[PDB]
Amino acid sequence: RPVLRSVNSREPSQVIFCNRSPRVVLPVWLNFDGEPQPYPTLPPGTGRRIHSYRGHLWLFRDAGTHDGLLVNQTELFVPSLNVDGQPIFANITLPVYTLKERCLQVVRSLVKPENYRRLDIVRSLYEDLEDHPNVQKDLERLTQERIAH
Amino acid sequence: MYVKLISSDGHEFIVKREHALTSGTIKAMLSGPNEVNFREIPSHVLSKVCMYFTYKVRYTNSSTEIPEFPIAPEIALELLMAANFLDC
Amino acid sequence: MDVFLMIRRHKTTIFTDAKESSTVFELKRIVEGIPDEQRLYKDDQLLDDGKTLGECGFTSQTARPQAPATVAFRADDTFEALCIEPFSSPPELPDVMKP
Repeated sequence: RPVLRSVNSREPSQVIFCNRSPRVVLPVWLNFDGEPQPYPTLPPGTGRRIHSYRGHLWLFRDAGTHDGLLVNQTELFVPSLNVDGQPIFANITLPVYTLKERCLQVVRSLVKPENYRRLDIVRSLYEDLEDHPNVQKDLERLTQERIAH
Repeated sequence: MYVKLISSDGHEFIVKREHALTSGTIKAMLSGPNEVNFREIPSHVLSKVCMYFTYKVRYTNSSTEIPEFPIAPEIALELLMAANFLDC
Repeated sequence: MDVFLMIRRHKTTIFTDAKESSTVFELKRIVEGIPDEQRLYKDDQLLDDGKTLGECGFTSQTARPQAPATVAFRADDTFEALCIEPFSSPPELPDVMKP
């Protein structure tokens, strides 16, 4: 009943996820309730043909930081049907982040959770750090994204 | 058209204006209907910030694979400080 | 396709780009916008004019934008030595930020 769920299309759609990003990629699938689900991770560079369904809803994150990744130059992925039996192609890449979270990501990995507070930084930054990107959030951000459009 | 973004120690980075427009700060410093000096941003921090520009112009709206941004763990606490201020 | 460049002289660094097939005399007009008094150098090697970027050893593989490759003023009559002032050094990395 939210406006980002997989349609119960009951139609097969053989789909290829290959990760062209340095990250370990986590396929996330928004089901029939719109609740994201974790699938087996893709090592960087490689990819697999998957049995998905027409009009299912896939998005992709770095399995580590949960950083937002792109797919076919977009946040979300929905296939359609395989024309003449040929398969759909999901090209998972890095987005041009802002140098802000780009750097956030780095500080975030090198510094353990508790000791963000030791870093010699201005005060708004401990919150910039402490709010590491989230999928449940990036679902709410996007629903009103498309509700405005 | 070009700008001259100078650092604290006195490094003068002449970059493309549209590249500089990537900053939200530097967009509201050139907005009056050139040069900008930064007093608390070093050179080793600003050259790397002029890099996000050449690369943000290059790779935003690109259908290819898009390369990772390189951050040496040492310039890592000073670019976050630069960027949070820069707004890019 | 093309290279990515940092053209350095003293405390001047210029963020530009040029095609790998295009020459040096072209890059010396590009600088004549920011010729008779101008010498470019790969590291310590004086580049000559009728040579291209690929001929001077800037593959677009060694001149990516997120780390561009680095490319002398003739005052009066003679040239200066190629002078480039390095950037400052960051503080040593904090006690917890280290492994």
